[PDB]
Amino acid sequence: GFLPSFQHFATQAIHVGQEPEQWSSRAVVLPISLATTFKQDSPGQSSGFVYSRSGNPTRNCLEKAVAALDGAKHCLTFASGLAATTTITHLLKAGDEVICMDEVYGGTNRYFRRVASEFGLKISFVDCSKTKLLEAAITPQTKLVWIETPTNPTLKLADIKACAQIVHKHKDIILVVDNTFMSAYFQRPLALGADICMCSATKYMNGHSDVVMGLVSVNSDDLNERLRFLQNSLGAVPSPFDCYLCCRGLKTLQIRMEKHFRNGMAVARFLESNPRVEKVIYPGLPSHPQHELAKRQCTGCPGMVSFYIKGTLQHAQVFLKNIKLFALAESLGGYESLAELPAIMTHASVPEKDRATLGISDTLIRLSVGLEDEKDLLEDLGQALKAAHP
Amino acid sequence: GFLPSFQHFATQAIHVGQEPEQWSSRAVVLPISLATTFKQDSPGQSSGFVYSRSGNPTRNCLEKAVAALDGAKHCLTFASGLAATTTITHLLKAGDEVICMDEVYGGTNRYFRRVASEFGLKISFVDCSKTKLLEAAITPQTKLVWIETPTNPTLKLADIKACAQIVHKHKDIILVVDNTFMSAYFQRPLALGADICMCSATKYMNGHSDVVMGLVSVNSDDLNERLRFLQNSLGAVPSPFDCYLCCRGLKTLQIRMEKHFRNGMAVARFLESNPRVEKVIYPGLPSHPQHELAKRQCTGCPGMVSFYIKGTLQHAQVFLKNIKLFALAESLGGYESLAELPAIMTHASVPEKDRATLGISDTLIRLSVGLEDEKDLLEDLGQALKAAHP
Amino acid sequence: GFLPSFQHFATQAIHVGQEPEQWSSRAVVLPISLATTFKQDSPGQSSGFVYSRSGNPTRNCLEKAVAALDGAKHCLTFASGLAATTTITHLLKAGDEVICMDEVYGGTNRYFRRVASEFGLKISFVDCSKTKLLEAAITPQTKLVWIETPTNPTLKLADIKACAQIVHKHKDIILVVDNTFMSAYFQRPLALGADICMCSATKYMNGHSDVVMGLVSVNSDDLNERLRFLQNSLGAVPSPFDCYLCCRGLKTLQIRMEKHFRNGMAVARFLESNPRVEKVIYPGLPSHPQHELAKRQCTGCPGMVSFYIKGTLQHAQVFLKNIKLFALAESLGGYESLAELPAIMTHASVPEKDRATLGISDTLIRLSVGLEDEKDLLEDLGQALKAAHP
Amino acid sequence: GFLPSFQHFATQAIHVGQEPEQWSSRAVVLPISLATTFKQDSPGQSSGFVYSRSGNPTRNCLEKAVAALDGAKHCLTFASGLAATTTITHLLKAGDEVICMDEVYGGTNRYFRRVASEFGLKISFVDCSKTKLLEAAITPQTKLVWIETPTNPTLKLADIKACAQIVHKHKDIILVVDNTFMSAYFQRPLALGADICMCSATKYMNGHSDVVMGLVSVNSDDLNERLRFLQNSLGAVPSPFDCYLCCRGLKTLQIRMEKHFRNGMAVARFLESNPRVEKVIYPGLPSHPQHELAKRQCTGCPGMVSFYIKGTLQHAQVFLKNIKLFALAESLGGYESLAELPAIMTHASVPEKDRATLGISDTLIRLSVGLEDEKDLLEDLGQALKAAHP
Ligand SMILES: Cc1ncc(COP(=O)(O)O)c(/C=N/NC(=O)C(N)=O)c1O
Ligand SMILES: Cc1ncc(COP(=O)(O)O)c(/C=N/NC(=O)C(N)=O)c1O
Ligand SMILES: Cc1ncc(COP(=O)(O)O)c(/C=N/NC(=O)C(N)=O)c1O
Ligand SMILES: Cc1ncc(COP(=O)(O)O)c(/C=N/NC(=O)C(N)=O)c1O
Repeated sequence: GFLPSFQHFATQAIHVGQEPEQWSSRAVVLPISLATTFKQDSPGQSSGFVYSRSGNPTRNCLEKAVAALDGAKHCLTFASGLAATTTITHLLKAGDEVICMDEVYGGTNRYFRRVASEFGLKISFVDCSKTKLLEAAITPQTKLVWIETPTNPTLKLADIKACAQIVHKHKDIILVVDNTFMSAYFQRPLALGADICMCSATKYMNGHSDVVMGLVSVNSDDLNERLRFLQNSLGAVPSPFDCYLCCRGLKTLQIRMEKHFRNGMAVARFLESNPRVEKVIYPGLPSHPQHELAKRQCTGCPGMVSFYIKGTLQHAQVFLKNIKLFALAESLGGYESLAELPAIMTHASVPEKDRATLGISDTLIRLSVGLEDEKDLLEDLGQALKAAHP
Repeated sequence: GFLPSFQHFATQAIHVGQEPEQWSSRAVVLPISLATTFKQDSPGQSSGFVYSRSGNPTRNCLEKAVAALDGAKHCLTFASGLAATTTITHLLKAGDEVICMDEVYGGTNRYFRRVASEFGLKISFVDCSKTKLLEAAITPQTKLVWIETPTNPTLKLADIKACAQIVHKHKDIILVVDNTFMSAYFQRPLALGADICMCSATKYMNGHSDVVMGLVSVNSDDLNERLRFLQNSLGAVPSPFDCYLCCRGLKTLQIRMEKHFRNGMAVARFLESNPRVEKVIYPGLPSHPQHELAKRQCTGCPGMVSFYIKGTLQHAQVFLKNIKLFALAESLGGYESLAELPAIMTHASVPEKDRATLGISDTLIRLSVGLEDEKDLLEDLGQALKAAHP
Repeated sequence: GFLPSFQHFATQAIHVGQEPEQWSSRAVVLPISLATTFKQDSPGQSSGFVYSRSGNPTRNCLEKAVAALDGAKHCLTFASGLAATTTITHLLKAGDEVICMDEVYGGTNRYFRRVASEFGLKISFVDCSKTKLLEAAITPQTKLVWIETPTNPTLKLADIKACAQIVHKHKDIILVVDNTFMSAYFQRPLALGADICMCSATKYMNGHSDVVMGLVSVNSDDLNERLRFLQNSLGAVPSPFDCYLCCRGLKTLQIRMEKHFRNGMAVARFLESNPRVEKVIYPGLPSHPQHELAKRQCTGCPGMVSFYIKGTLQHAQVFLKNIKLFALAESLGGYESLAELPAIMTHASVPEKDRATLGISDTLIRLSVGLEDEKDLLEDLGQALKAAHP
Repeated sequence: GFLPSFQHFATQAIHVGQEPEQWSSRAVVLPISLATTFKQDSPGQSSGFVYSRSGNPTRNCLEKAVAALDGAKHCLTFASGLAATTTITHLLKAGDEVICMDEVYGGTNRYFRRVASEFGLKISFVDCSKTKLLEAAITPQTKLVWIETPTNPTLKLADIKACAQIVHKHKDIILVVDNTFMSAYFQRPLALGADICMCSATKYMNGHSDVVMGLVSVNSDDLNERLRFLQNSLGAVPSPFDCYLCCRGLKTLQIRMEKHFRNGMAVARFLESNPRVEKVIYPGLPSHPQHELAKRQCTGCPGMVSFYIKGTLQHAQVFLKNIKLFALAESLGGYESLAELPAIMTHASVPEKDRATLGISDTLIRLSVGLEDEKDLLEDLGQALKAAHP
C-alpha cells in the first residue's frame, strides 16, 4: 500500500552524467581524477575546470547522478553529512532563527545547540510530527526549518507536505528534509514541497560503510548559487576517490534498498511477536503510530528497526554482547547488519532529560538490518534475546 | 645564511606514528582503512575507534607524523585549507574580532570578508609586516590574529616572533600562522610563538597535486580540545585515502623542498638579470626587502617566485601562452612547474582597488617552480619572455 | 524449475573472512593494505605476512570469501582471467595434452593455440557438449580438460557432472570449469565434480566494470599446494586495491545476479517475439536446445543473451550504431548494459573458418544485460532493431 | 668518478606522456581510469581503447614515462617483477636454452630451475662476471641470457657492454639485464647493448613500498610486438591504481636515488671501519672488487649495502633483533631502511650447497638504506652491532 516505485530510478542511477563520450578514452566507467589543478587555455577562462575544491570531473559526475535520483535540478557533495548541515546553516546570518525537529541525530543536535547557537543563530527544537507546534514556533526571524523523517533513532515521522504548506505561508523560510534514513529510493522530499533534500551519503546512498559524505539537492537556482558559493568558500569538499566509491554504490541502490525492505520487515515482524521485546518501531508495521502517513509519503521502508528490550539497561547490554551476526557498532545503511544503544552511543551528547522526553531510554536498541539471509538474521536476534531473558 | 636545518626531520617524516607493531599484519606501510565504523566490545567503550568522522587509523597516523614535523603536540586534518580556516574561525563566537594579514589567498579574503563577517564576527585587514599597525588594530574584542608569511601572491613577510610578542601581551588572543608557502621543512611557526600552525597540505606537504587537504598543529591542550570538538562536530574531515596519499607525500618532503629551493633560487636569479622583467620577488634573493628577516625565521626558501613582467597585461598573456614546461594553472607546491596571473585567477574575487593597494597588478605573475632540471626551466622562461618582448 | 538457490550465500558473501576481530582497529570493513613487506619478529619466522606477492591481508581476506561462495576449501586470485588460465596451464609439463571446449573466449583460444602449444603442450579443441567426443579425445597423455559452460559467445552448455565422470575414469586428469558466464551464485562446478572452478572476476563477481581479476577455487590440498607455488613463482598477482573493490562487489553479488536474471529473461523473451531477430540464444528460454540441462545444473541464468539479427553484417552494424542505453563495448557482467559483435571484436583472433564452424557469424550479437529498468532496456532494443529493419 | 648523470631525467620523469591536452578536463595529473571497457564508434575500430587488459589510459601513460627514463622506444608493465620474468621467458619455445647469472634473486632462481625447465627450456647458471664462462656456455640452442647486475644479494657486477658483445656475435640471442638494484637513474642497460631492460618496479622505481610491479623496456620493434602479444595473452597486467602510484613515485626518482647514494655510501664507510663487521660489499667503495667497472657503467650507486657480521648466525640474529630504525623485513628500494638475512629469508629456496658456492652464508646481512637522516642510521647500526658484540 506504499506510493508506487520510481520507474526509471535504476536506469538514471546507472546512466545520468555517465556518458562515455565526455572522456577522451570513452571509458564506460567514470575515471577518478585526483588532479588539484587543470591547464587553462588563457588566464581566467570561464569554461572548463580550474581548481579541484571549486569543481572536478569525478565530483561533478556524482552530483549529476544524485540530482536525478533526488528529482532535483542541482546537487552539491560535502565531506560528511555534518559538513552538509554546517554548509546549509551558513545560508543564514546573525539574527536568524532555526526550528529543528526535536529528535535528530545526536551530532545534529550538538551542532545546532553548542556551535551554530554561538554565532547569532537562535535554535528551537520542536516536535514537527505535530503541525500545530511547528505553526506556533514560527516567528518573523525564522529562516530555516530542519526536519528528519523518520527520526534517528525512534523513527518518528513528520508529514513533509503538511510541514511545507505551513512554512511556505511565510516569506523566505527554507524547509530542509534530512532524507538519510529513507534514501532517495523510498522518499523524495523535493516532490513533497521541501526546498532542500539533504542526506548523510555515509549510510544507504553509498551503502558499503567505506565513505563519509554529505549530499544536498535543490531545485531553486537561488539556493544552488548560495550553496555553491559555500561549497567553494568553506571548502568542506569530498575526495574524488570518495565520489567514485559513492557513485559505485549508487549503481546498486535500487536492489540494495529492496533487500533492506524485505529483511527489515522480516526482522520487525519477528521482534513484534517475541515475548522478550517490550515494543518494536518500524514504519512498515501497521503497529507504527504513523504507518498510514508512511504509506502516503514513501514508496517503501528501509532496514532501520528500533525496539525496546524488556527489563533494564543490563538486558540491553547482554543482548548487544551476544549478537554474533549483527555487530555492535555505530552507523547504519551498510550491507552488514549493525546494532547500537543510542542513549550510550550516538545520542550520549543529548542531555539525559531530553533523551527521556524523546523516548531515547536505556532499553532502546537501534538495528540497521543489512543484506544477509533473512533466516540467519532472525536466528541471531532470537539467540541474543534468549541470552538476555532465558 | 638561513637558520640551521631541522636535524631529525627526514627520520621523523618516515617513522613517527608508522610503527609496524600497531598493525595485526606488521605492515611496514600504513593501511588505508576506509571503514566508517568499528566493532565495540561493549556499548560506548571509551577506548578504540568508534566512527570514521571522529577518528580513524589512517587519519590518526597522518596526524601523528604532521605533529612531529610541525614541532607540535597535536595535529588535526581537514578536507581543505579553507575547511581548516573555517574550523579555526569556529573557535570564536558572535561579538569577537579577527585581524587578518591584508594580503592573503583570495579564498581566505572571501571567507572572512563575505562569510565569517555575517555571523557576528568583525574582520579587519592589517599590514602585519608593520608590527605597529598590528599593535594599533588590537581591541579588547580581538580574539584571533591570522597571518600568512610569506603572503600569497606577493611574498611579503611578517616577523612571527615580533607579532607573537605583541598579541601575547593581551589576554586570550590566538595567533594563527598559515605556513602553506614555506612548508614545515623551512618554517616552524610554533617554535616562533604562534598558537596555531595551519597549512593547505594541497601544496608542498602532499607535493603531488593529487590531494586537497588542510592541517592544523597546536601545542595547547585547550586549543586541541576545542579544535577536536569542531573537527568532529562540523565534520569537514579528509578521506582516509587522501590521508594515505598525503602521508606518502611527507616521506619525500625534505628532498622535495631542498630541490624546490635549488630550482627556485636559480629561476629567481635568472629573472632578476633578464631585461624583460620589471621586478622579481623571492625571499632568498638579497634584493627582497625582507631578505634579512627570511634568514632569521626560516631554514631556507621554497619554489614560489613572483615577478612583474615589463609592459602590460598583453605581455603577461603572451608569456603565459608561450610557456611549454611551466603550465598555466592554479595551485602550487607540486613536482610540476606552474604559472598564474593572480589578478585574473586566484585573486579575481579581491576588489580591484584592494588588488591595486596590495600590488596585485595585471603584470604580476606567480610561479611555482617544480622539480624539473634547472636548465630546462630557465630555457622555458627565456623563450616565453622573448615571445612577449622580442 | 532451476535447482534451489544457495541458502546462506548472501550471509557468507558479507561475513566469511571479514571478522572485525582480525584488525587492530576492529574495522567492520577490511582495510586496503598496500604494504609490499611486513616486519618479522625473527628471520624467516613461519607465521604472519612476509612479502605482498606471496600473500597479503586484503588478498587473503578476498580469497576466504570467494572460497565460501564457490563451495571450495581454497581460492587463489590472479591479475586477470587469462593470468588464472596461464597459471593453471603451468600445473602441467612438456609432453602433456590439454582438451579445450571448442568454443571459448577468443583470448583463451589464442593462449592455448598460439602460446601454450609452443612449450611442449598438445592442445585439442573438442565439442564437449557431446560427451562421446570428449571420451574419444582422451589419451594417456591427457592431463587437463578445460570447459566453459555456457560458452562465450554462443551460450552452448556442457554437462559438468557427465564430463567429470568421463575424465575421472582416467588417472590424473584435472577438469577445469570456467564459471565466468554463470557466476558462483548460479552454478557451482566443484559440487558437480570439477577439480578447479576458474572465473574472470572482471565480469559478474566484481560486477562494476572497474577490476580485471582471475579467481581459481579448489578442494584438493595437492592442487592448492601446486597452484599456490605458481601464484608466488609466476607472480601474476592482483593489486590489494583491486582485491578490495572485488570484495566490495561480492557484497551485492546475490541481489545483482537476481536482477540480471529478471532483466536477461525479459530481453530474451522480447527478442524471441521480434520479427527483426533471426534466432535468440538464452539458456533460461525453453527454446534453448539445452534448456533442460541448464535447469539440472544451475540455480538460474544471468544477463548474457546472444541473438542473430535478420539480414547481414550491415544490419548488425546499424543496430550497434543506434543502441542508446546498451553501449557498443567489450566485456560483460557489469551493472551497465553492453553489446558487441564477437566475429569482429572478442573473437576476431579466432580463424574465420573456425568462427564459421562454431556459429560466430557476422550477424551474431552478444548482449550483457545490466541492472537498468526492464522497460528502458526493451524500448532501446526495439528502436535499434527498427533502425536496422524499418 | 662515475659516468656523468642523465641531464634531462627529472624533466622527463615529470612531463613525458603527461601532457594535460590528452584529458578532456586538462588535468595536470593523470587520471586513474579503472574502466575495464570503452565505448567504440563502430565494431572493431582500430583506434582508441578496447579492453583494460589490452591497454588503458593510466597504464599507457606510465609506459611512456618509463620508456623515456630507460632510454627506450617501448615499455611494458606487469603485475610483478616475476610476472615480467615469466612473460620474457614466453618469448622462447620448447628446445631453447637460457643462460642465467649464477647469483640472482631467489624467486628468479626458483622460476627458471623449478618451472621454466619443465616446459622444454634448458637453464644453465653461469658466473657472467667472468666473460669467458659466458662465451663457453653459449650453444646454437641459446636464445636468452639473463643477467642481474649488481646481483641480489652479494652485489657482484657483470660488464654489460662486454656480455652484449659476446652474445651479439651469435644469431638471435636476447640479452636481458635486470636493472632492479641500480634503477634507471644510475644504470641504462639499453645504452650498453642489452636487448631488454627489466626491473621489479616494486623496489626503487616506485620507491614507496606500496606497489608490486614489473617493467620491461626495449628498442626493438620485433621484441616490442612479441612482448605486447604476451602482455595481452598471458594477462599478467598491473592495476591502473598501481600504475598511478608507480607514476607518482617516478616524479621523485631522481632526488630519492641521490639521497639513497649519499646514505648508502655513509653506511658502507661506517661498516667498513667497524671492528664487529667481517667484510662490507658496496659497489661505491674502492674496496669492492669491481669498483672500477661500477664507475665505467653506472652514474652512481644506490642504497643496497651487504655485509658479513663477525661470528655466527647467533650474532646476525642479535643484530637483526636490536635494530630500531632499520626494520627486519623483505624487500628493498623503499624510503624506509630495511634489513634481511638472505640465507633464511629471500634465498631460502636456493639449495644450501648453491648458497655456499655463492657466498650466501648465515652471517650475510643485506641492508636497503632508506631516506632517513644519515646520523640516525649510523647510530642505529652502531648500537645494534654493539648488542651483537659487546
Ligand atoms: C539522520 C542523520 N543525519 C546526519 C548525520 C551525519 O552524517 P555524517 O556522519 O555523514 O557526518 C547522521 C549520522 N548518523 N550516524 C549515526 O546515527 C551513527 N554514527 O550511528 C544521521 O543519522
Ligand atoms: C596560503 C593559502 N592558504 C590557504 C589556502 C586554501 O587551501 P585549499 O585550497 O586547500 O582550500 C591556499 C590556497 N591557495 N591556492 C592557490 O593559491 C591556488 N588555487 O593557486 C593558500 O594559498
Ligand atoms: C569465459 C571467459 N573466461 C576468461 C576470460 C579472460 O578474463 P580476463 O579478461 O579477466 O583476462 C574471459 C574474458 N572475456 N572477455 C570478453 O568476452 C570481452 N572482453 O568482451 C571470458 O569471457
Ligand atoms: C633483482 C630482482 N629481480 C626481480 C625480483 C622479483 O620482483 P617482484 O618481487 O616484483 O616479483 C626481485 C625481488 N626481490 N625481492 C627481494 O629481494 C625481497 N623480497 O626482499 C629482485 O630483487
